[PDB]
Amino acid sequence: DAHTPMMQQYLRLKAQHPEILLFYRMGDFYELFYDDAKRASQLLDISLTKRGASAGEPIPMAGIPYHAVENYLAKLVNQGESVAICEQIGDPATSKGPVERKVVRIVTPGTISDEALLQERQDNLLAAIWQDSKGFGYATLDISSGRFRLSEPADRETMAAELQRTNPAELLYAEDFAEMSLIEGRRGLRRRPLWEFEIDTARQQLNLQFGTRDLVGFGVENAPRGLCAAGCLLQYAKDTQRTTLPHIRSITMEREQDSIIMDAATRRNLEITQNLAGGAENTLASVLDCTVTPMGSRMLKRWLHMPVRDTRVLLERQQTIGALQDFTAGLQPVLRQVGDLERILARLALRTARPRDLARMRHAFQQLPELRAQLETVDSAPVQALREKMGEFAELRDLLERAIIDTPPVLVRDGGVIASGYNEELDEWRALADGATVLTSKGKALALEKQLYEELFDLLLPHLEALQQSASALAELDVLVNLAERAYTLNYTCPTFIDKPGIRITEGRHPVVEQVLNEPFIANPLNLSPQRRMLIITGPNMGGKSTYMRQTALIALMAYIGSYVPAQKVEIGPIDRIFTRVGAADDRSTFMVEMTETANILHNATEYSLVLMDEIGRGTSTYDGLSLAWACAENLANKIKALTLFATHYFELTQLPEKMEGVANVHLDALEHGDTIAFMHSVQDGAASKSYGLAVAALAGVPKEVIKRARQKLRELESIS
Amino acid sequence: YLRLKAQHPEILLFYRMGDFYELFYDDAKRASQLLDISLTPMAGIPYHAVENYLAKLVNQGESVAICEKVVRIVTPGTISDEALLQERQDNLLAAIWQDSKGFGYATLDISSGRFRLSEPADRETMAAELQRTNPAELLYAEDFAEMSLIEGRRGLRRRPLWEFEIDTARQQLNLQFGTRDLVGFGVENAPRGLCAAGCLLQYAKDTQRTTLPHIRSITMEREQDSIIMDAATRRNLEITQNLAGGAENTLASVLDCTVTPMGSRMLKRWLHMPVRDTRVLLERQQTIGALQDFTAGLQPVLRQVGDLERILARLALRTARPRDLARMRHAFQQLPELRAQLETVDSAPVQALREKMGEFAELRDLLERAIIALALEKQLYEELFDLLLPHLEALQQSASALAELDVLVNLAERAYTLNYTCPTFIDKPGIRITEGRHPVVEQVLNEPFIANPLNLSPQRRMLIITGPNMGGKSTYMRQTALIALMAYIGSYVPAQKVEIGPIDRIFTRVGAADDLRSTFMVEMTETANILHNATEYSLVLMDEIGRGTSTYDGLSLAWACAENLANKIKALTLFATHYFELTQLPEKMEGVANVHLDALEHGDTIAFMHSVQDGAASKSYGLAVAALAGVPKEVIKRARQKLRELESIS
Ligand SMILES: Nc1ncnc2c1ncn2[C@@H]1O[C@H](COP(=O)(O)OP(=O)(O)O)[C@@H](O)[C@H]1O
Ligand SMILES: Nc1ncnc2c1ncn2[C@@H]1O[C@H](COP(=O)(O)OP(=O)(O)O)[C@@H](O)[C@H]1O
Repeated sequence: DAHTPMMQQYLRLKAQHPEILLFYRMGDFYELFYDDAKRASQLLDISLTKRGASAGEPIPMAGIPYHAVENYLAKLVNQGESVAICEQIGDPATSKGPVERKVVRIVTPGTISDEALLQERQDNLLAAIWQDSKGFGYATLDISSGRFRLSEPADRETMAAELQRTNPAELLYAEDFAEMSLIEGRRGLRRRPLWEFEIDTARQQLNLQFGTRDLVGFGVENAPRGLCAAGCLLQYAKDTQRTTLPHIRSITMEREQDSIIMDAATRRNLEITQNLAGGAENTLASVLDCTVTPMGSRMLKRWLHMPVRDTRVLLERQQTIGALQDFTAGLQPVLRQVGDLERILARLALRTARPRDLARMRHAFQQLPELRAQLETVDSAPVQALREKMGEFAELRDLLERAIIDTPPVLVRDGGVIASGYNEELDEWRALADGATVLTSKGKALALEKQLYEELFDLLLPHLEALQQSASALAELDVLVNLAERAYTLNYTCPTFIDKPGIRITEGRHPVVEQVLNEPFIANPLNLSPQRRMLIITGPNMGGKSTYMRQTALIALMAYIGSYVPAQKVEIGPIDRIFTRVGAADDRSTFMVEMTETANILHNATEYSLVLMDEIGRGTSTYDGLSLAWACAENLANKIKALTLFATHYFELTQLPEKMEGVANVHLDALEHGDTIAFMHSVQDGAASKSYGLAVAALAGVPKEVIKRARQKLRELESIS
Repeated sequence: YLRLKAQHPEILLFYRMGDFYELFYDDAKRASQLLDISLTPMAGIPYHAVENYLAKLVNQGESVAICEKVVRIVTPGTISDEALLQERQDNLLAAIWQDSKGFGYATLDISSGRFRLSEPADRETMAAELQRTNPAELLYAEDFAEMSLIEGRRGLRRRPLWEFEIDTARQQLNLQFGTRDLVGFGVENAPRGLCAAGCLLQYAKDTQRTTLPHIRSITMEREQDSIIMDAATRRNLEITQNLAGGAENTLASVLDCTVTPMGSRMLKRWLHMPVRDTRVLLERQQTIGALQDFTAGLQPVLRQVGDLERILARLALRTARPRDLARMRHAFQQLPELRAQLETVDSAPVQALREKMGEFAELRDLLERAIIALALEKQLYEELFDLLLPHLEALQQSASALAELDVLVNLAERAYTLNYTCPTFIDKPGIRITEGRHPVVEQVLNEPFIANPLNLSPQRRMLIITGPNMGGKSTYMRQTALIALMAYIGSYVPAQKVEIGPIDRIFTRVGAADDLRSTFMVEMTETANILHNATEYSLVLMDEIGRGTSTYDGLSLAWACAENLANKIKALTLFATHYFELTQLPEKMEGVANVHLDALEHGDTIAFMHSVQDGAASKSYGLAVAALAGVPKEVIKRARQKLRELESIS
């Protein structure tokens, strides 16, 4: 009663969502009040003012222009701040009371579909997490693509590997979640009510959204813990969008058995997309990525993060890439003009697509027939299958050309989007507007343009499933064409898959180093087999002991993304997990951090695992480090029976081949001719018994007695041993 | 212009052509690359903003001549302008000349008038001198054989051979000083150094186009009269600059709350040149103890003094500005109150320092009368330079006392705040410390620093440091060296009591070197340097020594390095060694004693005690750390089996 009718309406609207900020449309500004005005002034840096106190109560107020809202939304999403958007639904002149305002959408870091808020080559994801005594249910939704996934990771360590791989911009969780260490520090962190994670409500909700009576159609019925998170995520997405989500037409279970399980730590060391420094330079992706479209880059980045294990999918991709290699020069320019179809289709599905997006959609439709013509000559069963999957949609292109001008404006607010004569009534209203060169006829024309603009979505709504299938094939083709182009330019050769685990490489060249090094990369062959599983690496510092191992792992990863390899020939055996340990500096004390990942390597690793221990035995006491690494390799080669490329400074771990089977010493050797040392960066058998250090002692010579005394001591140490 | 450029063709020239000093041909190309000004060949920059571009070029070590006839040559060595000078870092100018007998190295601090000379015996000493001076500019002769030391230095200048003739130098140095014989400064018996001095004096004269009366003396820096720190040791102790190149977490950052930048520079010079004579140190300590009671009163008055030493040199060069004169008159106003506070103090050096500062009351009256139209003010300071010239020698003595007093007061304030106690000097070369506290970490760490005693003697010369990483294995040795260095600067020490023995050289080989000369080559180069130039009076701090890529290879080198350091060199050492095979040295070699910092393990928590004790931890914090975030119990058990095997075989 004390509040004026406009504030009474706002107070109830804020009461619906009191834990999140709200943008309330008034005139041309979204006004924030009281505590919200205070927070906005702190982050958006907008002036905090006070709304005039006609009621008498002070109302702290802040306002931002509607046309520049996206910039403020970007600032909030970086801070992980959820914001609700509310708009005037009724016409204010007709409404005697405050105009009926409703929350149109809730902008949350997870459900941002606006292109302005999305990095082009990075996928945005929304996920929720739930904990049962038995295990954890983790769900993920790519709202920007409609891609929906689910998983049930067995333990806390798996939860961390999944959380880094997904890197969710927003994470939902429950008040009862016990392990708050993993949850804390995540951006856009949300706590939720217990009732949202009920299994029965989820079973009905998922079936209703899909339209399928049984989730058995997607093989998710046997995993209830994950479904509970999915239902909350689906409800949260439905609540955040306030609309149906037809594009989210399927659920998939990401099976640990069907993919290479890379620990979060291995991912940072490989520098797959982001370096240890946090840069996007010297990455495996930049060397492997010269793709024309962002959709292809994201699919490539997803492929890198999720290497597939099934042989059939790999054999299908390689044959296609080899066939496409001849036409790659013709294919790359046409695919560039396709545009961001996957995000454009999701915006169309949400009815939030803009005319510029529609121009790219029709433009992609124009590129499809030429692609079909070039693909028809290519003789491969998958290439023809991809050609069929794209579809024609020529009638829809004709409809779009008829219903949109060739170069449309960004906003439908000012019109001039529909091509003339699509609607005889539209041209009739436009004729009155051009007659002067009438405000009611201008409004009639604009409202008709908006009504037809809604109809354009309705015309394309039935084919949305086919259009989504088309975008899946086009991005899929872009990756295959790029891998062929890179293979032709960087002389990559296809690697055969063999039944037994084991990697054999000939003339192996590390991809990132060879591209970024002016001096030639000296290539080295490597062999891993049931017998050649363990290689101890020794040699001079700055001798690239670390790079030799990185080359093998990146080659092994590339083999499982289905691409060619920077070697004359590669032979690869099935691999379940890739483990990497590199101890370089304190992050827990350095040794504690080194031990934590190593403990994980000692339990998780299995016969199909590839391990890359580096600088192990960095134990502060030489006796202490020697005891742990010597046992760690022995356990890695006695029970785990994994493949390892141990990089060890220790010269006492070079006696392993005599004591243990499967170990083989290999050393990168720097040559010394006269008084000059050279870095060969090449791999040779065994190790340099007389280290470069004695010769280095002669360079910038220490007193001759001192160098002689060392020779006496080195002879004494080896002889006593 | 072509004739003017021909006179100095090896350096850039600013040619006055309106505000824009127009540069042409190759000079225009270089200016476009560095000043980032568009190349049109010709380039130009405004006369009023010349100082900003000069600063950009000086950082790059590019000498520039200024012509209006060349009026002056602005070179990185002779930058007297305050805008081009870091307030708390010394700027120097030096030349180097090579004879078959040895090398002659000269240095001139143009910003103080302090002129020094030396004849280092070999190439390794030249590098130590070059880094200590860090000369922003270095002059050398076309015949110089060892170009490895010269190349990579900023402001590198090649010079004609005739400039390095001994006869011209003997006459030139005598003429500038006005003394018939250089025997008055004891430099006559060192001709190789004098040749460099003459070129440097001529170069300074050529660069300024004027006489240099402030340069009234030359001194021979005798290796016997100072502690000789090698270039590498200086980078590791982070005395003024950290390994990262920052000015943070430095011994200077903790020891420097000086009220005037001159005091910081004098402190930095004292740190860079520790004195060996006991009398100068006993004089300083008695003064600091007497000042400790009045430190609170002394600090505010000394802050108002200003940068007198650089102001006097600018006054001497006739390049001082009125803002500097306001600080000079202000310092003159502060002197009587200082004399009043110092008069009550009962100490022989404090009264001697009081006499050295003097009154200069007539000069203060003249300055108050002559300072509160740029041409009129410029005329005024030029007149003032002439008036203050006869007393310039006394004023230079006054700035030496004022900066010296600021250092003693700052050290007393630090002593009062951080409970520093004076260290007595002993004839025998041994360092005994009680409740020793490392200065930097106790001043940047929230949790309490745990202090530890250390003993070094003719018998306790070598200490092997072992124990956990992140256990301050490195910090303990750094604490002793910084204390030993601080004892020879004459300051109090962060401990209950310190006893110090005479030290000729401080050598350090800090570890963790992963920068490419390969890393191991750089590592042995500094070790080779120590084992050739170390003596009985040397204090050595090998750290992470024996980081040979092959553990067997590194073990032979470090084990031998220690044996040579304790059989012939007989120096004092604080070896920090990861190797647990160097813990057997006390049985094998006399003079070695094991000391270890051990993080304790009680229940499921590790505590960083940072406490020093005799012996070493056979069971490392790592076996306990293996239990935390536990590896499979069999794996940790297998390490115990191996740890028992490794120690038992030894
Ligand atoms: N095969 C190679 N051919 C040529 N240069 C190489 C090769 N491998 C490495 N390098 C170079 O040598 C350097 C070695 O650095 P790094 O791999 O960190 O050495 P280490 O692992 O021995 O410490 C690399 O930065 C790279 O420039
Ligand atoms: N007495 C002390 N008590 C607690 N922490 C300390 C103490 N002395 C130093 N530290 C802290 O512990 C750290 C140990 O790391 P670091 O000095 O790199 O180890 P190390 O000297 O073995 O290389 C120091 O950097 C400092 O932050």
